[PDB]
Amino acid sequence: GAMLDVNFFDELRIGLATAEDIRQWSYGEVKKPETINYRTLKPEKDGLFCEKIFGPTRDWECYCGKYKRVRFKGIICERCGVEVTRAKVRRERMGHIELAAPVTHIWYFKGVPSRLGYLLDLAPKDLEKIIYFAAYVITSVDEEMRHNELSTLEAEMAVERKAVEDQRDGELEARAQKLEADLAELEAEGAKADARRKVRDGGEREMRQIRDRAQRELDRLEDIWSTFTKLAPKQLIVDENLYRELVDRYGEYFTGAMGAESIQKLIENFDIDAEAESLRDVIRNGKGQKKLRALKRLKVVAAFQQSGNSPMGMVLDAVPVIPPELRPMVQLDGGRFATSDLNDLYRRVINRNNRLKRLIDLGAPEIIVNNEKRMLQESVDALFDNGRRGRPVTGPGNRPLKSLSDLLKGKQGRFRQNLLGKRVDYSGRSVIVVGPQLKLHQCGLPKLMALELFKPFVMKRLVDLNHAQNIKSAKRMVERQRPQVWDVLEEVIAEHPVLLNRAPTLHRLGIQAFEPMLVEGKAIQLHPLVCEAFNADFDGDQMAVHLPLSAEAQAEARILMLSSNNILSPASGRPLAMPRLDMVTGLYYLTTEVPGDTGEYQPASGDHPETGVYSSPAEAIMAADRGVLSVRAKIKVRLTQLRPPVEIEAELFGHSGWQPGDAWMAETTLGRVMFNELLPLGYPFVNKQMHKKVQAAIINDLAERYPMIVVAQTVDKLKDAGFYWATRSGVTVSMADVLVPPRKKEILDHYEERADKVEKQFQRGALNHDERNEALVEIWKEATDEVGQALREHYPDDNPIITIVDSGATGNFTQTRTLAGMKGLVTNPKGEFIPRPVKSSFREGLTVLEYFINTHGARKGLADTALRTADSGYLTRRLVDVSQDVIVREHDCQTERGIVVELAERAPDGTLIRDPYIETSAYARTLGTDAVDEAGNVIVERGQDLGDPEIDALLAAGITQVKVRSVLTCATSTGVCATCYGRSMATGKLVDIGEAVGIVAAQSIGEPGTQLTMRDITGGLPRVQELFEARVPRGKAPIADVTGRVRLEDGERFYKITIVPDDGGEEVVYDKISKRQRLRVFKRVLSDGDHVEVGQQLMEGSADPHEVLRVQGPREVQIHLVREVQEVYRAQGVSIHDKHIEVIVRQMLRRVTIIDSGSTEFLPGSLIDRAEFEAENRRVVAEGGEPAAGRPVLMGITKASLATDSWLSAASFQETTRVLTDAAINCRSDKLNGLKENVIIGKLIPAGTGINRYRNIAVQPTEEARAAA
DNA sequence: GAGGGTATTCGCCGCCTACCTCTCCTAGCCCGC
DNA sequence: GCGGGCTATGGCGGCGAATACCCTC
RNA sequence: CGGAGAGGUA
Ligand SMILES: [Mg+2]
Ligand SMILES: [Zn+2]
Ligand SMILES: [Zn+2]
Repeated sequence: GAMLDVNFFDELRIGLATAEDIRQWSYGEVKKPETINYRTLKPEKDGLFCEKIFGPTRDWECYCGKYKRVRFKGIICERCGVEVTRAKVRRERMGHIELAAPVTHIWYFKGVPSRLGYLLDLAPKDLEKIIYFAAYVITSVDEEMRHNELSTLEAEMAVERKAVEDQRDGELEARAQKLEADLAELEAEGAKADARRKVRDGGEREMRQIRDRAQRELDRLEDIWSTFTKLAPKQLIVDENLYRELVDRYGEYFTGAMGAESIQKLIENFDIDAEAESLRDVIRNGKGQKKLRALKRLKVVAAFQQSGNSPMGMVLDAVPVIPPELRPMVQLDGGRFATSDLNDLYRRVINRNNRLKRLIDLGAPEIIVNNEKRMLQESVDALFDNGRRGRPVTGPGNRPLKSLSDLLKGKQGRFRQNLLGKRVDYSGRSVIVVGPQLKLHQCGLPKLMALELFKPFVMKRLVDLNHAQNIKSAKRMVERQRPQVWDVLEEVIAEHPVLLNRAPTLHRLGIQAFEPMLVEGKAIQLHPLVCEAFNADFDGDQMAVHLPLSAEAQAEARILMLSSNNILSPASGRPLAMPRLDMVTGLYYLTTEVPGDTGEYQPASGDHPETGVYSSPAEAIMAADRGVLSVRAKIKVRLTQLRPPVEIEAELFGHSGWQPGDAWMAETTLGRVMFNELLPLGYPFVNKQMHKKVQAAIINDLAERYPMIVVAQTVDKLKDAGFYWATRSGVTVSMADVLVPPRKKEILDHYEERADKVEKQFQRGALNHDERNEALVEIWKEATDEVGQALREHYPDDNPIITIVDSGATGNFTQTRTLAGMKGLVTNPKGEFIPRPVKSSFREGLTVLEYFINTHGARKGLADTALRTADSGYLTRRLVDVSQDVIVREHDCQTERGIVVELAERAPDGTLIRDPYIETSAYARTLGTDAVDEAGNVIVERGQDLGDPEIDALLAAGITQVKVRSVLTCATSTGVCATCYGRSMATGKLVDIGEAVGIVAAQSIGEPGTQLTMRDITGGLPRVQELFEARVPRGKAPIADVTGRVRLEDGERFYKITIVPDDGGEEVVYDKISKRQRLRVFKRVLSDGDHVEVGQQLMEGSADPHEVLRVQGPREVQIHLVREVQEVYRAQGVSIHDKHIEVIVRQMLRRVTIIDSGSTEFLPGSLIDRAEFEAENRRVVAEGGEPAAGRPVLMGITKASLATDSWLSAASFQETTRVLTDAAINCRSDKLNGLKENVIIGKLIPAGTGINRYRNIAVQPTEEARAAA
């Protein structure tokens, strides 16, 4: 269509190649197994590197040397025949090898299921035999002629049997004569009875051999007759001698072959329409396993029938050769060439082909020719796919060779190593250190990495400033680092953003744009507030740097990816540039009020006026800096620049506001005034100790009420204040600080008494081993709890350890107990607790045995961590693949469908208790209906963001359930609409019209995978994997299918649960329920003669998703899946808004399984898209309707991803060979429309700034401004 | 012995990302100089 | 006689398809 | 700079 390519691509088609196509591609033939000569270091002729086939090896030159200049352009050499052109042509031209005998393609023969077996209706073993010269196949038979001659041939063979039996009977008459002769021979004298019986033994044993000769020789003819008369095509006869007898006796009436040519002949004499009709008949009728087999047979046959693609492409007559420059051969140090894997396989094929050609041409016995044809078949099979059948062809050192198939498959294959990832210029890498003087939009770049990243700009500016007359001098001056290159560089790098990236890039914020400022050293200086977003630390971490060049890239960096614009987590909406650790400690210390502090406010004592009332924060600062006042002391100041609180302002100023400049009296500490002076001017006074939660709330309110620049400035000021006041807080560690509980020994002795009593009871046989272990474990768990409580009580409130823990800076009190009080129980390598337990804290010093038994759990955790980091990436990749085509396309579909959120179910006694999990179920949603309470007016109008004010008003009105718009019910044909999706968590406003929400959902779900521990019912990452894969859970618990009472029965290893419906139509029953599983408690535990709902889960465990869909429909399975995934993630304290899971689930319920084909062409049991199914049914019903029938189906993410309409997106995900071989048979065309496909073909992705409405915007100066010029 | 219904076993597919340093790629034997 | 080139029984889970064992006609 | 193996950092 477009030869090389050149853009304006419209479709990419794939299909089988016939011998004609393969011979048209080739520019020549390879018929000599010679690669390159050593003396002249030139390719040979008619080899794998010939310059007369693949192209010249030197630009505008000939192997002849006749023409070696551009003037001789386009002329084919008259001496050597090599065309004169550029050397790059060797990357394009291909050659072919003309096989002496037909060869089958291994993909369509060995790949399970065998696509030749279904096509020809032959078992895989029959193909294995016929193709590898071990059996004979009847390619043809003559029926009418042989039927006519059957009557005569019957009599002919009857006469021939007459000859056999009559010769036998005459020879037996001779045997009888010899028998009488022997009788007389031993009767002429006195012989022995054993002698007579011996002559009879010999003679009559050879007469029994006469009878057995009749038997065997005539059964030979009977077998010949039976085989010949009933023989039909596609019959395999072993014992070549039998076939030789058949052909010799009946040369005509049939034709038998052996090898790939036999299969080629069979395919040639094979009509497709008749077979398709026969299979359709067997499908419409018959039933049974025959119908199931006919379904697959018809799949393949209709695939080969619908298109103009003959099935004769499976048998090869020519073999294409890849261009040489894509399979080059290099030389090790010294000049010794090491062969590539492809070259060796090509050489083997060529050798075998030539030797077989010689053997056939010179004439030879059939055995030798057949053996050589088999050895050529094997070599050609190994070329395409080495190791599929038989032992892999191994090279030096016993390692299998890399075939042509290996180039396309695996993590090191073409796709996932070269098309989905690249090596890019204008990038570097170095270690990262903390720069506390930077700003959120700034980074520090060494003054030796910038000089290399920004080289061309520096050269341009040097030439412009007349520092270098030309480009070469500027280049060399840059390479020599003259003192002025730095002066020009500082100007060059100004206002040019830089992209920094840390691996692994779990989520979106792993790449952010900053502004470069040159620093001293060789490390990168990273602002402390982006570490959580990058998940970076300063113990040896490294990062990469990228530089966008073009104007669009710079605009994207400056607006989309700038760090100061990305403060909130896209997954949940919580801030990520919040202070942490040292900043939290400093602010927490600053905004504290310690009673009885220096300079504290004192009421009037009756002799002197009040002490501690100041007339301005300036005077308070003066007093503090004079040592008379403490920053953490309660004072009464007179504030005129801080806006008063809500209550104080309401009761003091009222009116409209405080109108900056007014004065009011505050009773607070100096530190809190200092802190509130950091917040925006209009923010009401905050008078509280700044726990991490309080700071988080302040930052979130700022984000949701103010512009983002205000938030950035506020966080920077808080950073400065915290880093200043952490140094003065006085937090250090010494063994004097690590206090020990005062009465640890008493508690340990008290519980050791109980342990001893349990041990003595065990000794007296009162309990077994497990009971003793359980009792000891409970005793020691209680002991550890008491020790921890005592330790918590003992510590003062200003201890550095307790201050750091309770400040929210980092850590938890379990570590404090381990350090000071006691470590307690430790786990065996199995996972069970050691009943000892460990009894010394790390302050005292564990003994040798305690340390050794601690090492077990110490190592098991690291091993599990490695396993989990391995497990999570696969799930993330699968999620990204399944839902990569979900993009916001419309502003509003104006539908009315919606879902209902629990939204604070009412209390029994009467009260509105808020549902704990409401932030991830109601916020950032738009109402699909109006909210009316107690016949009142609408509280919230349809189409409202439903934020904090809205939810608070709804709760105040007294309504528990509301209907909201969701992606599960969007009515857009392709993609979701903005209103159904709702608010964008990162931006805080309605999502844009080019938002790729599928990838955001995938990264949000997969990023907190390592945190989610991998801990017989699955309860972690395996549980998530089986939920998203829609597999049978494990502890599958039956679910009712019709409401009714149950006659519960009790038995060992089985429980009979019968569904007695209220209607009484029929009773379902399950008797295989093992006694190990419990009975679920619904409404009291499940009991005999108890009515149950339709979807109630009788037993305990996990329900299978495929049955709830059958019983309760799609909505119920959707809510079930969302609830299960949310439960799994909440168990580990991770918050993910339900819209991401809703996107993922929506991508899993998108098809319908077909039942009745009707006038429609859908085959029974196939998975068909719902939109296409409905469209086809509606089209058909117009004209004498015979609509097809379908049912909802649930698919896993892997199947849903491999059932794509693009054969290029599925081949880059998994199972490249199977996808390619099926697509080639179905002759699928790829309409390139998607993120992955456009990335692969190097075209703008259809999302974000690549949509038509954005990429095709027009700009011009205004008329007024144009005139003002 | 073929049919239809169960079990049973074997083969294939999958198993995170980025970066740094260091050592080695046949053996036999037959022909040629 | 030595060098160079040519040839010749420590993964594991899921899943499906190719095939053991038993009642029926 | 193509392959195989060994060790290591986040
Ligand atoms: Mg680190
Ligand atoms: Zn020439
Ligand atoms: Zn919609």
